[PDB]
Amino acid sequence: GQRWELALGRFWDYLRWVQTLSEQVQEELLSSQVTQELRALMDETMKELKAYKSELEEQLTPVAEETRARLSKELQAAQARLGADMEDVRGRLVQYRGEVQAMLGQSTEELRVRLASHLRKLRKRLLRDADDLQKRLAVYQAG
Repeated sequence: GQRWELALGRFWDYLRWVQTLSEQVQEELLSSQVTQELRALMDETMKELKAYKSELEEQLTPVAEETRARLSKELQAAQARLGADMEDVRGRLVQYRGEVQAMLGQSTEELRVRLASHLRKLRKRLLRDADDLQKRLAVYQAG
């Protein structure tokens, strides 16, 4: 795919691993390596998305006036939603790290069940927003 799509793919591959919540994952969650890596992957995705939009604007089918401006604002909101979704994933993992750090040596199993259910829902949101964003970019040129 496009560069931003590959960047998002690396975010997906890393989050899929995190969602396994193995002991290897736990180690990287509690050390904050997971949230630092997700931040890096998110920032690269957004950077590539912004640059891709800028390059698409070099080959536009001249459409009307109002249509171009409206479509560019719709695309900017779709990008913003993608970024906020990725930040919501990272923030939920930050919350989990703080909860584990408060609970001495006690069992995290219930925390992990709850985290997994919530991550499944955050992924569903990120994924529908990404598919929507791809569709808007795909029609953006011809307008």
